[PDB]
Amino acid sequence: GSHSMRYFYTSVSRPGRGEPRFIAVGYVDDTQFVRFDSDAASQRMEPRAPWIEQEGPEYWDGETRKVKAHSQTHRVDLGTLRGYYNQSEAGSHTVQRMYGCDVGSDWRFLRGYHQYAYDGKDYIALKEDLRSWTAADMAAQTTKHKWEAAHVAEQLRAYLEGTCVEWLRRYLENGKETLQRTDAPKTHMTHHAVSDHEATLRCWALSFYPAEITLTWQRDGEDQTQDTELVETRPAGDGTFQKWAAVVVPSGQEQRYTCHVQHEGLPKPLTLRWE
Amino acid sequence: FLPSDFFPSV
Amino acid sequence: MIQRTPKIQVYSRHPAENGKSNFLNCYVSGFHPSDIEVDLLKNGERIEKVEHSDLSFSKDWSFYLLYYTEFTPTEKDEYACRVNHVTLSQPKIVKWDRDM
Repeated sequence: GSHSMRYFYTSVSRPGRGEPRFIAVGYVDDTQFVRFDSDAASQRMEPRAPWIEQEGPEYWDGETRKVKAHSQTHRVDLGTLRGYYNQSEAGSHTVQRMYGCDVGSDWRFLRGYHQYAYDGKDYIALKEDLRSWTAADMAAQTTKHKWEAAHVAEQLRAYLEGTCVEWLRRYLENGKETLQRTDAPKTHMTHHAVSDHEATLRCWALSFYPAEITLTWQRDGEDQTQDTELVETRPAGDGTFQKWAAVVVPSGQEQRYTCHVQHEGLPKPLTLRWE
Repeated sequence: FLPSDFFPSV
Repeated sequence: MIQRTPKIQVYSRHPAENGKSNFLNCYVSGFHPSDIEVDLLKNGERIEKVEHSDLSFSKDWSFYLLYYTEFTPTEKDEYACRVNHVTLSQPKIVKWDRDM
């Protein structure tokens, strides 16, 4: 299928004492594979998936150097953003950066992205074409003009369409046994007698990967949205994901209702029915 | 694999 | 800044069976800023050896973390996740329900 590599950076200023917190995590699809945390002891990019441990010392040295360099750019950003917004040095603020690339089921480049936020709001992002910037406000516009002058977009576009894609493919090959494995949901339905006259049917999807899934209820073959609840997809903690969807039904009428499960690991959608 | 240190500050 | 209050789910890794070792999760998501306190409770008391995932965030910039520990469910013992965040005036406690 389609695949992605993404990095997520979070930098939070510590006005009380010392340097900002900086945490970087890297993902291939829904699998975290590296982390760097400024507060940790190693001061190294660390592995978080077994297949990345295939890489040797030059890789780890190189990733550590780059991620520490990015962390210093973010440290300078916090200061600069405080000035832009005329903010006091007393308060903590947050910067986030997310970037990466998608390839299609043929592993060709599809799309790249680089976005940057300040205090939880859009600040500046590359547009879909990777050739220009969107700036949310006049502070971000100042940045935009700076980065236009530096011709940042051109170097970033080269990374996203080039390096990012090549290394994604490398990882997908090296981690093939899990990264290219689809884990269809293990599904079952439970039944919770809610009162004398109503029952709740809960359709579970467990231990799936990747995280994308659709759970839908129908009654008599049509979509049921009334009296349903659908929880946010959540990590199991072993690398797989969980979700459920529930509907409240009149007791005795459970058979009209069907839960429909769509997932990349399923040859065709599953249908579950309480009988 | 990270991009090199070409991100400028804002 | 944004302030967005956390969403909390408390659940087990595996279908819970009394007497069988398992993992108790508290997934906190949709929050901003990232500073957050999360404890897992057994019978109202803080469980000491609790780990958590590396801080990350969704497309909409809101953060998410998983806090987890090994546990063995029991008919009697109550488990819960307790969360504090700037958005909350007091800690929010959500009880573990094995059916959710």
